[PDB]
Amino acid sequence: ALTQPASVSGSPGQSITISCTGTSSDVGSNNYVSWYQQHPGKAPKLMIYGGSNRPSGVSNRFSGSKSGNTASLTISGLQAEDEADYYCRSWDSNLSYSVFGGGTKLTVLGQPKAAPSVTLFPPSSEELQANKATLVCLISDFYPGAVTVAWKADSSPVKAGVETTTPSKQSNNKYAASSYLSLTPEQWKSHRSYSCQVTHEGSTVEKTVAP
Amino acid sequence: ALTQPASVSGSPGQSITISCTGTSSDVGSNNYVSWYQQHPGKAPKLMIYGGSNRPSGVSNRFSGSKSGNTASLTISGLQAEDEADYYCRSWDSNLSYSVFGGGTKLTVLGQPKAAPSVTLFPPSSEELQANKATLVCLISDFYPGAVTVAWKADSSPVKAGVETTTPSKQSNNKYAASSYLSLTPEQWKSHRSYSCQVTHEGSTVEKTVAP
Amino acid sequence: QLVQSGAEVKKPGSSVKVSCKASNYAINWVRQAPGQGLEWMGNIEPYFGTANYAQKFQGRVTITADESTSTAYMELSSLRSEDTAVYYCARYFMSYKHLSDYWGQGTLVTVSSASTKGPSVFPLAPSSKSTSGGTAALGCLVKDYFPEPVTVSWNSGALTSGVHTFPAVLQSSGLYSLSSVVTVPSSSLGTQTYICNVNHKPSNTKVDKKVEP
Amino acid sequence: QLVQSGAEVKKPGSSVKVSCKASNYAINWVRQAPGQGLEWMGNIEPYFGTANYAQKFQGRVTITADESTSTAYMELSSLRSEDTAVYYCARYFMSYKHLSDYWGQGTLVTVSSASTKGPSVFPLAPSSKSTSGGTAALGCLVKDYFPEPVTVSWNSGALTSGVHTFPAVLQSSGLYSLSSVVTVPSSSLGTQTYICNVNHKPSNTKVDKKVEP
Ligand SMILES: CC(/C=C/C=C1/N(CCS(=O)(=O)O)c2ccc(S(=O)(=O)O)cc2C1(C)C)=C\C=C\C1=[N+](CCS(=O)(=O)O)c2ccc(S(=O)(=O)O)cc2C1(C)C
Repeated sequence: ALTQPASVSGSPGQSITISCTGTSSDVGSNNYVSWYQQHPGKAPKLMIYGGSNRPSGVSNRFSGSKSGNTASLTISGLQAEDEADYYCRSWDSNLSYSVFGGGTKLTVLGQPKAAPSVTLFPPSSEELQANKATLVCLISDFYPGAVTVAWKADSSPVKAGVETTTPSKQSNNKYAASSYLSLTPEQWKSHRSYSCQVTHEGSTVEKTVAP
Repeated sequence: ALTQPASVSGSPGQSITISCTGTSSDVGSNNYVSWYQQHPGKAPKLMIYGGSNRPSGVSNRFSGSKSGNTASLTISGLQAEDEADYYCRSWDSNLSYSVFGGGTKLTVLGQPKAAPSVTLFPPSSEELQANKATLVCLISDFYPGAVTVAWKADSSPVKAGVETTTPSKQSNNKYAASSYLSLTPEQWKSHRSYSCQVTHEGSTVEKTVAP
Repeated sequence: QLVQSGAEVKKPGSSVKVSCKASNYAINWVRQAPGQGLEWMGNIEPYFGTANYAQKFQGRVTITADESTSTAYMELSSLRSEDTAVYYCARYFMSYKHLSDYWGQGTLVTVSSASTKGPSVFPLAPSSKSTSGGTAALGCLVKDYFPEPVTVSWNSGALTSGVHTFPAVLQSSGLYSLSSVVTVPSSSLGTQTYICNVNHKPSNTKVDKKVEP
Repeated sequence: QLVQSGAEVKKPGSSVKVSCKASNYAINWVRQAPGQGLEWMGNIEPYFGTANYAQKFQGRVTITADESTSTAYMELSSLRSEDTAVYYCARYFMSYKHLSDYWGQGTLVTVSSASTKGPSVFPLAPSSKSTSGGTAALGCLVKDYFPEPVTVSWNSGALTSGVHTFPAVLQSSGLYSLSSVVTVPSSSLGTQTYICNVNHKPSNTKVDKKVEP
């Protein structure tokens, strides 16, 4: 098996290297070792092959190396877009058998803080006829990916029926999350209004809708 | 250009490494580096490719490595048959341009000393009719490759007309050489006999022929 | 270049056949359980039919090729819940004398005894007099389906920009819900057509919803 | 797998066309001056006809391909004496998913204004009552030729073992001489046939000499 660190972090401009340590009986037996980059929700992309070669089009900021029984990926002039998972890969000399490394989450520090924008949709007529009602709160474009969400029936807090996603990384390095409030049509039509409250850091954004 | 040592020597059983130093702009830019073996009078043979991979059938005693901007061939359990010239080779990343290293003469010490066997042919009738005469002395199977050769007309030394090759390595690591005596048919038929004398170290082998 | 089949749901202990549609190197199969790292399974060579397996999956995985259609099949039996992963095919190829390997889009196989449920699609419309800025958000609530994934396109793909399809929430009930929004110019709000196209392969449901008008 | 043309002699400033007869990678050309190291010249791709040259030979070297016969030509003009080398073609190929590159047997191009001279072949026979040991040495004196190389086979190749063809001497006169011997069983000495086949491509001389009987 191939050991990589679970995660590494660096600053823009600096270089970092991710190590891929194996044995004399694999990584140190040939240089059929490669590196893959994976951004969120995407297939892995080949960055380095044969230890040190770049596929066509791949940036030259990505280099490969191999001291002893451990491979090494080095990213220079680190940029925000480099933020992703990195996997190393070995083949046996006979090229009949391959294995991947653990994976490494590369994070690029100094990303600017961003307040979320919120969209709140009321239940549609269509759903109201199905004798149901969902309020949809859409939280997008925030960083760091930590929010707390609070629903209000009028201005009374409502905890029951809330369903909130874990925030997950969009493809611009900012986060998105959603929060769903379930209630019954009567429950929806009895209150004067409902509000989804997104608090991020020093920020509170509240959006509010009405029957 | 790629610098290798002009020659290296090792003992049977030990390992040696031949270095191939280039620049960041070639050897250290990718690992399209390879090693070639050349035995006397033969085409170069690929031993190592992509820095560390063996072609099919190539012995596993041959390994490759690359610290910094210098490639390295390592031969383990060194054997007599490894005695040959070694060349390293680089390609550019775009694979449109290649260069070779200087070459390295690998010599394996402790080869057993061997006395030469000698064959001496007299002029043929055919040549004698062409009004010429050559005596052919064939010196084969000796080591180390140093001999001195002395021709005799009767037992008087004869220096004029002698033509002797530099000894050169046979494909068993032993040396061969030849020596040619030119004389006129009358010159050949007047003396009682002619002899080619091969002295190797403590050894003198003399062969002798007659009209 | 590489096209695999749609996503699937399997009861634990069932069989799953996933195909890959396609240089002559092997057709490799790599899996990734969600949140996990990549994992090699095996490969196949279109001629001679020689197949290789990682020791782990050996026996209970059959990778096959059909040259008549240049298509490869990975079968996995004795399906256990922890088999739940994205399954890719991958194949190496040579362009610039240089290397590249094409990956399939991947197919998600979820293993659970929980029933498959196709989604309900509700339109998410703004009050018209709700949106400020020459710009408006509208969407589709894709509610109460199982298992993942769901695919949302707008106007059959013709509309592609300003389109944000959010990751699903797993509700307490054990069903997923997810939402897709388009931001659209506000002036043409109730006149332009906005249809969302929902696809949930595991139950073979397709739903088209006219959000506007 | 790879066959190049015979060796040649050229006056300084003449032209030399050397061919190579043949996986689809480039056909490379590598030279080695005698006693010198290897040296890359350039290569060619059979389709599109794209050719690459090392800066050194650039301009005065034309490498061409003829797909009709899968054959490649390296031409070198402005031939100077120091061009004297063995010229190989080489080409990469893929077997075990593994690499190998086939080299041509090489062709020697000697550059000199010294006249070409085909060899004289004389038989080297033992006195019959000369040789002791159920074994006897006989051969061919290949005398007074220019330039290198010369090729000696025995009985058209049928006889291959116990055959020692010695490196040439460069005589004071500026001509080469060389010798080939067979060791043969002594009993059948004057009854068995031993013919040596001499080939000296640079002058297009072939000589067959019956050494016995
Ligand atoms: C093809 C290759 C490496 C392949 C590696 C593989 N690998 C190893 C992959 S990795 O090394 O781990 O990234 C494979 C693994 C699996 C499979 S499977 O899917 O079938 O199971 C297949 C493969 C590959 C693709 C065979 C290297 C080629 C190097 C070349 N080189 C570089 C040669 S060297 O590195 O300097 O020796 C080269 C130079 C020149 C010229 S030319 O100008 O004369 O035409 C041509 C070439 C070449 C293109 C032959």
